[PDB]
Amino acid sequence: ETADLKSLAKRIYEAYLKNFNMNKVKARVILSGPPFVIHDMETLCMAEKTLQNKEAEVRIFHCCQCTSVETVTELTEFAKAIPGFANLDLNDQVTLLKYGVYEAIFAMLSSVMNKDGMLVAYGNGFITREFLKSLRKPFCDIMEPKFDFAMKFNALELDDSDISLFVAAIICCGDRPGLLNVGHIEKMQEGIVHVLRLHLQSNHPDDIFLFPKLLQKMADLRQLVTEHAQLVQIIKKTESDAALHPLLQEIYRDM
Ligand SMILES: COc1ccc(N2C(=O)[C@@H](Cc3cccc(OCCc4nc(-c5ccccc5)oc4C)c3)[C@H]2C(=O)O)cc1
Repeated sequence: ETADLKSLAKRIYEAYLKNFNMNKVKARVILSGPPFVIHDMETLCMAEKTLQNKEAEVRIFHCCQCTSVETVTELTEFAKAIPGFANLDLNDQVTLLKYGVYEAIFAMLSSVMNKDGMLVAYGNGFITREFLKSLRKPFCDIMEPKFDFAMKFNALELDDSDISLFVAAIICCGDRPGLLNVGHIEKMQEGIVHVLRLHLQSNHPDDIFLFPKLLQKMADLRQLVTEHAQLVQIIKKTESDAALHPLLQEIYRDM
């Protein structure tokens, strides 16, 4: 009710600090304050050697899967630390994760993105937005909409404490399909959402409607992920050399 709100937020923020190697503050330091730039095929090959016979498109997106698999592993550890998450039924734990991970992945991805490109290889590399756009279809259509989301998400000027509470709220959506105990999850989300609002009002006193603007972003992420999943399916089925990591196969499966 105030001490309990500090306690909920503390545990979430700390689980974020603990579990995510890359975060907004670290990313903004590196994108400022120097990362190897990938802006063409020569620089790509240079980075691959330092940071297969397959197409350039195939290699880039093979490496992405390694990054996303690490993030899904990190988000899982973060979820287990959200107060209440671990007392959930087991079917609900994996359901919340299956549906929540990519929404949370793309919200957090924004921290490493600017209008010109994004960090790769733990912030040791920077891959250009224009190089990504120069890939042949459908590979050039993968990242562009995430840059588009990210430019608008980054304009909200969130920091890591905001983001941590946001991500916990994404993970605890009571409206995931197949959920068995929606009432307990919904009680979890309400506290997170309530402390997020209060945190946003004190942290950002000049952005009146930051709370609702950020909630609109959940709907945008949900849309961004449904579209990404469709595109992953399409590439998987049309583009032979596009294997999918076995952890990702099951996430995408019943989406
Ligand atoms: C079967 O077909 C496909 C097609 C596409 C994908 N995926 C995505 O797209 C990934 C989405 C994703 C998730 C997390 C980080 C990402 O971006 C991290 C930046 C980044 N790092 C590199 C990179 C370059 C050179 C060398 C090292 C890293 O490139 C990029 C764009 C991207 C992955 C996914 O859906 O999990 C999966 C299967």
